[PDB]
Amino acid sequence: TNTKNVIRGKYHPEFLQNEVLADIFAHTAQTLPDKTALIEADKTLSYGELYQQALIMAQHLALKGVKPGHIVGLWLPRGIELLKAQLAICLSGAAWLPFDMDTPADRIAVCLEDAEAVGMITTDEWYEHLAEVPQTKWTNTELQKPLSESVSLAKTTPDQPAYIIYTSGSTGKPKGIVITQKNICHFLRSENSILGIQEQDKVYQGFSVAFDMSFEEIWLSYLVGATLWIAPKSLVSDPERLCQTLKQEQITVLHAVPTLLALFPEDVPNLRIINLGGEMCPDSLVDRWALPHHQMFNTYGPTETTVSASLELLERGKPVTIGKPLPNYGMLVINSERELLEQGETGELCIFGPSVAQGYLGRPDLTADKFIENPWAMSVEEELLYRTGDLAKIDEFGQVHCLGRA
Ligand SMILES: NCCC[C@H](N)C(=O)O
Repeated sequence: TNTKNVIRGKYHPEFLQNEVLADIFAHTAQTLPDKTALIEADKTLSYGELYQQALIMAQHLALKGVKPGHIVGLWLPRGIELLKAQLAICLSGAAWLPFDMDTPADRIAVCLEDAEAVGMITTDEWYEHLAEVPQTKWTNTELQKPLSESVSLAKTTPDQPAYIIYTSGSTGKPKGIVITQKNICHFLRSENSILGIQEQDKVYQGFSVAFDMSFEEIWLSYLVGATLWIAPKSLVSDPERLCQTLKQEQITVLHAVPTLLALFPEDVPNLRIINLGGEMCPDSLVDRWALPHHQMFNTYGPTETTVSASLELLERGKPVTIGKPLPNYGMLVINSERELLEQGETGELCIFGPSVAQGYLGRPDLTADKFIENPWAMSVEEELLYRTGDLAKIDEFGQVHCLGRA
């Protein structure tokens, strides 16, 4: 028996479906074809047209030899073409390796080499900056040429990678984090069952594809058919102008970090959902923003367990914590020798559930050191603990408390 020292999210086995990312998008495109998916300044793209164009690109990728399981790099400016190329890689059954706008070419080369990628997509302009990159470089423009014959795309499977994250800005040994199709489809359903992004929402898209939170901006939206407002690079660094733009554009969903939100001059009343990740929200910020017409959330979780692992509804005057695990996620605490600690003792925080990553690409050493068997799995989806390296304790209310690094 005995709970108290193992904390589980809500039980929702229906969030585990026999699906891949392409399935989620194709469903949305087929049921809402004329609905606007992407808007970039003045340009609008519907889900139907987005799906058709991404499909042309995926067929070109298949002609050039990319198959489910392959890894394709992605390096384009913020905007519609970037998301289209992401989706193109996805529809081909491959997984994409996203690169931030400011990734130096030599880092790109190092990461493509480490991932054993089959190539990457970039723009015409940026192709030149890639002389040092040995790997095959395809341009979006080239991949959107009219097709001669229909190129039948083979489907990937849940066990295959959906995307590989090389931590953006790392200068040390490349560490590729392999997120599977299963991981990310589960996450999308699990977190949205609480966030509740809906088709009629218009969601700000201000994150670089190299960051976890871009998924909450992008794929949560794809999940229900919401509209994305893609931020230009110029706006990303102007908080007062952003605060104004969100008003004028009637944005209903903001995913952001707390330091950005604190720099907003005034309230943005029309904001239905505010999802703060990356840092624990300060209390002054909650006091200012946890207003009645705002659903304000604080999400926590390492990249190694797909985007987020816990979430909390934050409330004026209630101390900010990391909240409860997302549905089907679980957290427990261990000691130096990988032993389950009693409730209240301080140890390393570990995460389990269907969204634990596959591991670190090509590094069985580190992977086995950080992804350990879960002696206490009450189910096959719980057999793998990820060791965050954070110290934590479970308090007398069944709540997890971070206490820094180990
Ligand atoms: N939903 C955001 C959680 C924190 C994020 N995975 C990060 O690594 O910053």
